[PDB]
Amino acid sequence: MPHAFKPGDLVFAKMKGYPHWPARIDDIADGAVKPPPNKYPIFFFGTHETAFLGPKDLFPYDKSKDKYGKPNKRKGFNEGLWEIQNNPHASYS
Repeated sequence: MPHAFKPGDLVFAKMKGYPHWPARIDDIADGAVKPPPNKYPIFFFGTHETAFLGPKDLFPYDKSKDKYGKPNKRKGFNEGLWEIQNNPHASYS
């Protein structure tokens, strides 16, 4: 059975106006700004952007890759697909 989301989990993350996007749940670094309650820090592959999202916007990667893991015209998306598949846990600092 599923657990709660934890840092390291790979997802497709949905934001208004964007396709479901390859992403991961990030750790909060010591001394770094925490997310609001019930939100997780989402790191977006390819763009390397962070946003704060709740579970309704987070789709587990394995279950969803067949639907959402296809090339997309949007800036950074295809890079993002490579990242999530090839080195999802690397530093992209």
